[PDB]
Amino acid sequence: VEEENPVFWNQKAKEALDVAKKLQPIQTSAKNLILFLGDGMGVPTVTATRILKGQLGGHLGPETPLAMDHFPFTALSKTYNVDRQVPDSAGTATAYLCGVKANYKTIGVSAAARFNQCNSTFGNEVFSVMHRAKKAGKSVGVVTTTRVQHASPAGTYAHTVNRDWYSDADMPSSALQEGCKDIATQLISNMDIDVILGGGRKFMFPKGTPDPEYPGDSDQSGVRLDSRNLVEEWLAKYQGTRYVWNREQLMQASQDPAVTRLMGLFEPTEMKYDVNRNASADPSLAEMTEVAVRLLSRNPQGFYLFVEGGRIDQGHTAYLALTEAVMFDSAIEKASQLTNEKDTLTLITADHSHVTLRHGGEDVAIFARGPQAHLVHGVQEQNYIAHVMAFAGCLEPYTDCGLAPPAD
Amino acid sequence: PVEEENPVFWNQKAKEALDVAKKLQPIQTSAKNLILFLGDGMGVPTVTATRILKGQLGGHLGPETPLAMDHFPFTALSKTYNVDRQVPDSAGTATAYLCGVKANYKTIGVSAAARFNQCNSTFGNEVFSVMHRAKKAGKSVGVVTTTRVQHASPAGTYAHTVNRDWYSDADMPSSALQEGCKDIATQLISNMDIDVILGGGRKFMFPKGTPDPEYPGDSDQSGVRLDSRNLVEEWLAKYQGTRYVWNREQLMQASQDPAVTRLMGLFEPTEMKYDVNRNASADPSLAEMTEVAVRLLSRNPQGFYLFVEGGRIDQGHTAYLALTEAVMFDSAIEKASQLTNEKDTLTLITADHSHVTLRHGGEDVAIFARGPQAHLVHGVQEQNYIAHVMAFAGCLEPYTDCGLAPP
Ligand SMILES: [Mg+2]
Ligand SMILES: [Mg+2]
Ligand SMILES: [Mg+2]
Ligand SMILES: [Mg+2]
Repeated sequence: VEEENPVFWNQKAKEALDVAKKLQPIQTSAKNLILFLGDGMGVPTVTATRILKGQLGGHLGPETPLAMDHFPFTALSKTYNVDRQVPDSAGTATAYLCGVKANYKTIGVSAAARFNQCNSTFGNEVFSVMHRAKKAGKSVGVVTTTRVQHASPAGTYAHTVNRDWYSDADMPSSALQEGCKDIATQLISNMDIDVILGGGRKFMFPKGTPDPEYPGDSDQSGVRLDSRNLVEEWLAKYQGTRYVWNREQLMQASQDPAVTRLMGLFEPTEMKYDVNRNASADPSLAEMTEVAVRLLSRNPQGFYLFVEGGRIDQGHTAYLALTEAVMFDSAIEKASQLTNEKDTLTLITADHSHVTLRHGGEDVAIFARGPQAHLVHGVQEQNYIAHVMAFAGCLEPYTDCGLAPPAD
Repeated sequence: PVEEENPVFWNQKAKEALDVAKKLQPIQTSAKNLILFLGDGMGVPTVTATRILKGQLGGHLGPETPLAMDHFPFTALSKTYNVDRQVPDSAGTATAYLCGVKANYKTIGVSAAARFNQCNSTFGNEVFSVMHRAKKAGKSVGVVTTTRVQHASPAGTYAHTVNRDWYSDADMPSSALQEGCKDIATQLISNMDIDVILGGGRKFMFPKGTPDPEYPGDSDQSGVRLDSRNLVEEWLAKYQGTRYVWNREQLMQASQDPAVTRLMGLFEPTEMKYDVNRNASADPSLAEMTEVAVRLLSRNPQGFYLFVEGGRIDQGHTAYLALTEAVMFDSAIEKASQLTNEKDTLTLITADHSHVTLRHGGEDVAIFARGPQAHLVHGVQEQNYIAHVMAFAGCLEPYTDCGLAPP
């Protein structure tokens, strides 16, 4: 009935005009960089999530704002790969994580490399913003609901001509002989990663190693054929490392002063849909985000954090897809509470689009808040995301940013 | 493309985009001129497919080639829902982006207190468009469309009706006529002074049986009015300096005539032909109509308000008709960019609602903006925000006390 009065709509517009007038750009560099990636979360998925979140909280739906709807800056992102108008998660990851567009099914390599051709990797590797943040002395983290070896998180640390090479068991012998390394091996050896949280236990352990939560199921066991225990090798890199596999272990590790580096692998492969998770054994995406922020924020140089709501497209009955998107929105709100807008650049995007009474390759929305977030505007190529983040953090190739540091 | 295999190519392209974003400064004055370009059903997927087609037409691969709209500095997402429907129609949305209030499905220029097809619910529930308030402030006003001028989107600038289908008196029940309700065609000539009216819809303006000037042998194309009114002759008699045109040759001559100060061009009995099927000598393109409207409207020292609709984009959606209409719509935006200065002109590009390989409904749409106060177009907004940004930038009611410096 309030909606039948023109005064209600005029007041709602006057409120929106007041937020726009108060909006000022933050002209400093960013100390912290956060990228939230919604897998297959294009414009239609964002709309359906807003409706569902609204309805869950006792509202009609479309009028209720999500945590992302409060981000001041918006842009459209062109997602095409160099060789395909309709892209995949691997090719897009190279663009938003490394700053160069690439070929379909390849990770952290330029479009000079060729899918499934192992020799084409060498001399064609491209380095992520996360890699450059580590080089500048920042702490780095990767948080995902998929396996940590999946295309999107793998974009922060790996270089591969084939996204399906999760472990040595997935690779042809010709590729191994040519010097190619599986994604699980690259996770522990390419660079120092301070925080790794998600799924993918089975790719880290020798063939037959029983899973700690599913010891009676052979399908959940270790798969490696090189007798390597990648978790034990990552733990031995430095003092202060900790490996966790359940929520109870995760919670204690987050408050432990001796823990400076953390690896949490919560399932043999993908983490369960939030709707089906065991609340005592399995941490939510919001819980993993809070733990990563608490651990990464101790570094006075700052941090780079990648957060993926990775099962949104995988679920897309729609109910699974939308409840993952709602949990993804609550992980954004959680990070907004633990960080200050004056020193933290937060970006929200999708890698690619998903393919009544009150078919792929489409552009996706980019949302931004914090220092240099006003550079996120108009219609941009997807690789622009990595460059705005490098520029705001004064990371290579933008050490010459010319930006004033933030306060504190 | 071999250049695309080099990381240097992508790094240089992003360094260039960074320089443009850093140089981008807000224009802090009011706007003298206001232009709204509306793409019928031109959501995010349609914009992407149009970019590919326009690119390919000009000899490129497609997705890398910018559209005229891709050069707009400011972007926002628009929530399109009607008060009573999550999936909206063109009538309800028009009230939001043209009047600034969200309304009910199938109604035009009335608040959600009015009820569909209930004539008595109109009175006291009328809402006034930004176009109407621009005219009240002394600006010149224009409506350019590829649909009939009585269609839901253009009708949103001048009409108040509880039923979008009341194009002429022949469409209305006798009970609604007796209650004081007026058809859309009648409201076009009587509600307000409109300086420029270009599009289709000849048949709704003439008495029953009046042969169409272009299709005199087709009874389906003849006048339909039952009140014996010739609405074109009435509109022409309102002021001195008026001109009525029905083909391209007459439009071009009217455009070059200094004695023409007001213009009505009705190019088809109903909707204008798809640009791809038009007779280049008899039918003007959307870009041609836009140039004529801008040239005529820009003479007023107080400024102007112009509404431009690429109205057949969703109607065509084989896809080829839809996409070629969207390409012509992009060229009308480029044409207006050449004839106006961004220092005194606020231009907005949007859609009313969304449309329902080798190199549903109710979804949010993109809003693109350039000019004074265009930086207020940001984030995720309700669709009615478009009308308020435009009223604020132009210092029109209810923002006469805008507090903005003149351009
Ligand atoms: Mg993913
Ligand atoms: Mg578990
Ligand atoms: Mg329309
Ligand atoms: Mg004609």
